[PDB]
Amino acid sequence: TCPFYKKIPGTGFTVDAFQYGVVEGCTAYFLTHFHSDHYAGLSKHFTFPVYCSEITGNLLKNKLHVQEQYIHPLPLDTECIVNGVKVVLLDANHCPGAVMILFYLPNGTVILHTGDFRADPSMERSLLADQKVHMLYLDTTYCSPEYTFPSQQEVIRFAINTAFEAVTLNPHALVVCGTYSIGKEKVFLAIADVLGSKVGMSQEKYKTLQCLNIPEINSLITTDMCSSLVHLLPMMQINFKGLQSHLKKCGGKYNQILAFRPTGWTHSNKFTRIADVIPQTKGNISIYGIPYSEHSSYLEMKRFVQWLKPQKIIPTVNVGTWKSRSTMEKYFREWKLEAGY
Ligand code: NI
Repeated sequence: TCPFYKKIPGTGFTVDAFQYGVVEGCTAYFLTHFHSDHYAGLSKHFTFPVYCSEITGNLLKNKLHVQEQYIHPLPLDTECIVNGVKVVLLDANHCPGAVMILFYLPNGTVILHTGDFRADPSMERSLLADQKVHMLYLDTTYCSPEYTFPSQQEVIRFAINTAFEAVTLNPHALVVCGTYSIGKEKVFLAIADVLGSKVGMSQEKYKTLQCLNIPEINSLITTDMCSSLVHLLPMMQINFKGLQSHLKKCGGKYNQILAFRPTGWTHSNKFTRIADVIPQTKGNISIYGIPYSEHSSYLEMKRFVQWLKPQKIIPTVNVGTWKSRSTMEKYFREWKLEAGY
């Protein structure tokens, strides 16, 4: 059964609630983004209205074969009416197509559901600036002060500089980047741009990327692995055994691998600066873990909430343990006392 924090009171709506069967009272199912923990349950046999972004609806139709008549894509930054209720979709700064949803309830209550997001000051100048928000359904993934990480721009600077140096020293080095979901495309696109290469990948991953409205994409990606010196592999293959095996398949074209695993946070964040990150090495294989996050750090999350000043916060992540819930509630109260709302 569907948990309360996936239900929008005073509507017939749910958010990211496709794994519970037919939800009683639900007239419209919203999907914030195409990540499996959130779409779990959708397929060609789904026959209720799904509301989402254009990019998300391309993925639903092409990857999961949801029939077109049930996909309701909405433009961003535009007031729309769904089953009698005004809604707006806003960019979540998460993966491609990911949205936050503003609901304007018939009784005057305003609710923001962030989906998954990486808070940014640029959100302080969207349509959120224009009215009060009463209830916030918040992505609390990294809601603890230990979770610090660098800007996405610092991380990509590190990656491009690392790759360009390695391949200029050894033109027979191959670069490999791990992936298992959409998101974090900048990692492999920025490294291929500095090297003058396309990114090579499986037909299944190429298909996924072609749903994303990324500009000039036919110019940056390919299924012809032989023509590319940046390859994408599944995340599970980014280890010494998997990479040794891949290097064998390349037929003596290459004699070294430099590989990147874009994780979110790891405890090497609490001690070490990005500039100071070093790889794990075995023979002619090196593996870099880089802290490229598509979720808010603690400080970014606190700044957003202290700006928005909601009356009530409902966490949507880390809600399964009493210790996690009590921790999060204590920071919410600190934030409110410090800012004065
Ligand atoms: Ni996500």
